[PDB]
Amino acid sequence: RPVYIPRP
Amino acid sequence: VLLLDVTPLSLGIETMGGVMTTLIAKNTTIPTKHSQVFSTAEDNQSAVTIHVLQGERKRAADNKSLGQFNLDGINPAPRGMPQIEVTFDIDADGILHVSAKDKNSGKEQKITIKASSGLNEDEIQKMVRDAEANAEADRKFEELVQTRNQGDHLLHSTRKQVEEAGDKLPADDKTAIESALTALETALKGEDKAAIEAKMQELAQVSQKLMEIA
Repeated sequence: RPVYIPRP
Repeated sequence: VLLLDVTPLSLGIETMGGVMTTLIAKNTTIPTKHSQVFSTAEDNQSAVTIHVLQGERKRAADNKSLGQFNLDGINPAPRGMPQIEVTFDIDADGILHVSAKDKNSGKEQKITIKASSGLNEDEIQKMVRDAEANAEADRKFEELVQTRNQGDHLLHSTRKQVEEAGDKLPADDKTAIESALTALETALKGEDKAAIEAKMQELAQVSQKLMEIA
């Protein structure tokens, strides 16, 4: 499951 | 040895959906260092904010914020393609070094968080007990976020494929897809995980002609 950082 | 220098709580960052993702586990002996590659959650994002957290709660807002910083200069690309390597490094000084590095632009930003930051011994135990006392609610939130994020990717991919499809998509289907997209978007705002799942399935139901066009 790849993970993502939120948009600032 | 009779003693060990260890992390009394998890250390990590906020990730998409408002969850804490752990980089250094609770009860890790120091020195330690861990890196992981992350990406962007939407098309063309030019910068990211790394929000550093300490604690054991699944919702990032319920953890102790240790700091944050930006990494900018990310080249615009489809979501999930940029490679943002985030490193947590704690040596014997108990200073937490956090860096984020864009493996394409080569740009890098770093901060240090002194040994005295984060929760004291009393706050550490309270945090451990609060985690325990809210375990139930925390796990539901984790599952809801995973479902939200999956629905969000489906929403946005479907919207891209509608754009690429153009007048090739029948007006009839275009209108039915747009409806399902709106319903899923609505379900995403809520806290009902099964409802999001039913809206994902309902949108894939009306997308058959769309999927063939692609």
